[PDB]
Amino acid sequence: EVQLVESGGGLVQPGGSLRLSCAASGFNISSSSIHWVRQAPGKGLEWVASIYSYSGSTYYADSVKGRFTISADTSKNTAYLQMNSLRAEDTAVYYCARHYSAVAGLDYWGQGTLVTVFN
Amino acid sequence: DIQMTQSPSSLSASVGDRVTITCRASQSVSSAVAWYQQKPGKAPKLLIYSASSLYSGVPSRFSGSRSGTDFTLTISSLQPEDFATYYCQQSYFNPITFGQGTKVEIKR
Amino acid sequence: NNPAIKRIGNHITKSPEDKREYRGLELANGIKVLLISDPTTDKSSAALDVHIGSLSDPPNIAGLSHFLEHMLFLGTKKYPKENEYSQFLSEHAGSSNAFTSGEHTNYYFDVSHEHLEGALDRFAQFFLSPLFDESAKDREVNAVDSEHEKNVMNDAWRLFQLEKATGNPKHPFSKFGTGNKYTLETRPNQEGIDVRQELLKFHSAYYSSNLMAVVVLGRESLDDLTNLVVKLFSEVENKNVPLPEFPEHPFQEEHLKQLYKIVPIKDIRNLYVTFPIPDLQKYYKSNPGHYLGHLIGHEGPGSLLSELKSKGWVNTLVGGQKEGARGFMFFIINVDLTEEGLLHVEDIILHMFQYIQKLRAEGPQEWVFQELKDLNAVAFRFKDKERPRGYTSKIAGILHYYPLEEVLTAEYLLEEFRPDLIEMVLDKLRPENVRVAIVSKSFEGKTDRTEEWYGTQYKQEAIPDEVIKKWQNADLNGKFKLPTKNEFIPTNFEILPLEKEATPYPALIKDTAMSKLWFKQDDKFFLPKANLNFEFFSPFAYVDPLHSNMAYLYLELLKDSLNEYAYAAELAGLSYDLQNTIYGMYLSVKGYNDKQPILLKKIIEKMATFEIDEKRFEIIKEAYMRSLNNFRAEQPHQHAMYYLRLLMTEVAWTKDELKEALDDVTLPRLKAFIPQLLSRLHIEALLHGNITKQAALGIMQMVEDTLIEHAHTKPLLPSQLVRYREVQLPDRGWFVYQQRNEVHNNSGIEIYYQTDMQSTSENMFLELFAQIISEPAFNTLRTKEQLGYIVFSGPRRANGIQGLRFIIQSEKPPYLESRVEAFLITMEKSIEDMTEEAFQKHIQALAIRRLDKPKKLSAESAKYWGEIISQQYNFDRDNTEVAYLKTLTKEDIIKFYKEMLAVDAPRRHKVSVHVLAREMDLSQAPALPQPEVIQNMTEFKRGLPLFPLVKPH
Repeated sequence: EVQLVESGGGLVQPGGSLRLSCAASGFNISSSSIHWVRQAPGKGLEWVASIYSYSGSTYYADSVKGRFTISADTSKNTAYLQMNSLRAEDTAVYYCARHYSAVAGLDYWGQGTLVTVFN
Repeated sequence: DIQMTQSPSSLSASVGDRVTITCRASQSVSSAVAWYQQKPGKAPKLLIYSASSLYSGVPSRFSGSRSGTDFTLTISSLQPEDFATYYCQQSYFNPITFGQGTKVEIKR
Repeated sequence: NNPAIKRIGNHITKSPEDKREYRGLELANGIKVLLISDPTTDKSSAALDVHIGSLSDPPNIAGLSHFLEHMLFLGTKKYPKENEYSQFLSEHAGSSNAFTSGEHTNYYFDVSHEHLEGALDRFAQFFLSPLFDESAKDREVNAVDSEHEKNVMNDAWRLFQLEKATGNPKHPFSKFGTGNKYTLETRPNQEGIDVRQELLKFHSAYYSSNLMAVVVLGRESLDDLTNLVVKLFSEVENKNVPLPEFPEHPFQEEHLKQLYKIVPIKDIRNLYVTFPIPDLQKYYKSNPGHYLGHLIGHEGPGSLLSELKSKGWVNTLVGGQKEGARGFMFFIINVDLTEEGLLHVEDIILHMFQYIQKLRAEGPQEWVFQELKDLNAVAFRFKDKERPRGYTSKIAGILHYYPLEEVLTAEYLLEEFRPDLIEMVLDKLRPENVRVAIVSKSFEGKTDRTEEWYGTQYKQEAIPDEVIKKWQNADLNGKFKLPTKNEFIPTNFEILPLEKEATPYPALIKDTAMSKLWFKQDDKFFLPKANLNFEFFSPFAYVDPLHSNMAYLYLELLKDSLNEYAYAAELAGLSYDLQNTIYGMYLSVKGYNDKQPILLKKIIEKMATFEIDEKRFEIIKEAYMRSLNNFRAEQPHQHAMYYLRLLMTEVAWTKDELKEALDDVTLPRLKAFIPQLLSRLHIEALLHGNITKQAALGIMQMVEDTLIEHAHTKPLLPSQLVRYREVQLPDRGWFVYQQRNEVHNNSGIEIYYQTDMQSTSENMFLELFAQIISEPAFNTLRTKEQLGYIVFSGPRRANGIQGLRFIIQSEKPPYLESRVEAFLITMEKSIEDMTEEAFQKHIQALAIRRLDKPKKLSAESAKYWGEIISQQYNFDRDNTEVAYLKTLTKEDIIKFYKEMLAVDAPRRHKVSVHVLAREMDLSQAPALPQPEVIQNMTEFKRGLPLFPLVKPH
């Protein structure tokens, strides 16, 4: 039973703060890399960031570097992504996925929570 | 850092038609490319890893290839459970980037 | 032929500059022996290296061979007095020490020029019949525990032992080497184990002649030394002990692909990468380890590190062959981590393998190997004259691993180019064979394991197959290129003729408002290299804590801009050092003189035309910030010496003061600091080596003219060249300054007995008295009473003011004060009862130390330089002060003691620094007065005078 569950998504105002959580079930997160992938309604896929739960914590994209802080807790077997300085650009469906045992992976994805940035 | 382009923006094929979608890289990327299928609404599903290795639990009509900087996903026979939005990936310790997307639209 | 001698190899491969004569020989019992006859040495020295180390320690008694080496100094059956070995060396201007490595127990000593035979007789008895007194076993075990307690909180030793714990648990590599009081007396008597008999079980089963190597250095002839060694060491018991090998590797697959997250004591961020490799000491002729270590640890253009600077991940990188034992080795690639480099570990290691495959792609480069063959043969031919004590210890160690005829060319010369052996090591450097370790305080609270010996909390997690497989496809990176031709390789080794007007001491040849040049051409060593020391003065280098920080950050950024350029010169034996002082900047350029001005010019040019990179400023300021806070973790005896220097100096800024003012160091302010610092300078320099008088003046004009045409440097006024004074203490005053140590459980103390200003009378009063209590202070305070490991008693010269100091690091409260005073009374009765024969035995001992000739060029330059920084310029101080030393009477010293140092002395100036631990507030001691507790340093220096400065000649 290898699944990933996103949480914490909802409504935010510009400059607000959200912290998402990707609950892993059926494997320890230090076993592979966790990635966050967002999708704005009407656009394709966009890579948010990644966390290597064992060490080498943070690999972010140039479009969010400095505004987003990604972390994880091996004891909880759960990865987080705190979102700071939210723009109207970041309103999207945020997926969370496990990377495969290869160079190009992301085999197991999740439900994906919605982050809306508006009044 | 390195960006991914698309071969078509959308296409129209029939049941039994062969589908070939191509992404092309900016720099040399040795394999390290993945193809995804996302049916509208739900999460994407992995199709090809390592730019050629067929993922387990994926129908065998899917096959990925690599020729330098070009990556071609060939569906030998399209089917009613094979029409969706198709994206490609890039995997390197650089920022992962995607393609614009390929929306394979069936025609009966 | 002598049947006590197996073979004699008379022809030892020698350096053509080495005027010392050698003779190697193997005794019939197996002890490899090399004899060194230097008819001019002032200190004879010998050393023995047993090939049995702490790896052979009994599993139930951790650290027995190390405990053994401490117990051999405490008596043999023919010299039963507990300090006879230590005291005989003290009375004849000698020292001794030893260590316990993994496969060696190496003993060594120096002695007087003329007293070799007496000391070597006592030294040889260690291996024939040691007493192992149980009254000495019950005490010196506490000195071994204090050796561990001082290293418990040291991060270098904590990582050293954490590597041991991760291997195969029952491999001897995981053994504890040092060993504390637990493993030596608390556990063995708890389980009914006779430790003293186990010492004999180990000494009488491992200390065999076939595992020993002896080196002896002295003025006696080779034949007189040969007869001197066979009479003492041929009767060492041979036992045919097999050579302990460990062919099985300590890291099996269970331990590969593993990462270890470690919590350090200090705020450090390091990344250790380890590759297990086979034993390579058999291929020393080719040495494939230093070939790959030379290229990976390369720092020049296109190198591995130079690219990690561009991305702001690493600050330092060392990589290459790392010794392990017989049968296994390691290949390390260790790096510093920036705040951002700790978060991108995987890309760092990927870029590592992106370099390794560039070495695999282009294959082995024979031109690099032959360049190493050229560089080493030159560095060996012009090898500096070694000190006798360290020379014999080093040779006795390598005497096991090489034939007698090549013990000198072993570490230096390479002969065969073996691309097959390079490919072998390079093939075993894949991610499938890697071990990673991350040291960072960001992991504290996330550690699930605790190492038993040091308490270092760490966590073990395996590397994901995603990461390994990504590392397996390490594609060739463009920014990696092989190092170009090292053009700093010196071509001209011509020894310039000695001038008829040359001087035996540095001569002031230039005195301007800008500079003052000290010059002496080398007339002793005659080697094609030279020492160029410069002491730039500027008051704005230490005005306020802000400027002194920028004085450092400027010079620290300056070396970062030169690491690419300077690394090529460093490999050519052309090093440079640059650092901020309390008076300005200190530049020292030593090494071959051929291409020396080229390096000195680019240092001065970029010194005046420096442009700060904003990226590398913030990185270094971050590291400089952690460097100031990482001082709380220093050992208490260093906190004792630190606070005393701040007390007895006119002005000094604390670590905390520099740290608080570092938040105000902005890039624009640092950019405007450089023209202000480089505004007015005064250049006091020393150019000592293979240079002419015209070149020395020409070299100085290069520094003057380069600063004038690029920094518009203005000559500084002489009234601004004020060096700091020392606080003058009151008569009969006892001040105590105490402060806590946040990390260590021991106490530190420095008791300073300030005598008077420096003068040939006051100087030789103390150096002769410090010589007399030199041995008794070490014996009474450490070996007899077992206060601690760190027991030091010597003179302290600072800013022209001197005195007698006691530095002790113990687990006992600063009781330490009472004991030191009680020990002085033991000396006062000792000097009155001291015979006239035994008195000048110390006078001739001190005279040997002072008149000891500097044996290498860099040692004479520092001795001249000491007189120059001290502003005394007493270059014949050795010959001058010894002439007065011999004129002293024993009645003269007692009047000196009773007036200046006694507890009831009328001129006692006593100040004590007490570095307390975190929870501490039959020789009888004298009555001590109630001291005045120093509360504020600034208020303390405000109410006291300041001693004058020594008048120059």
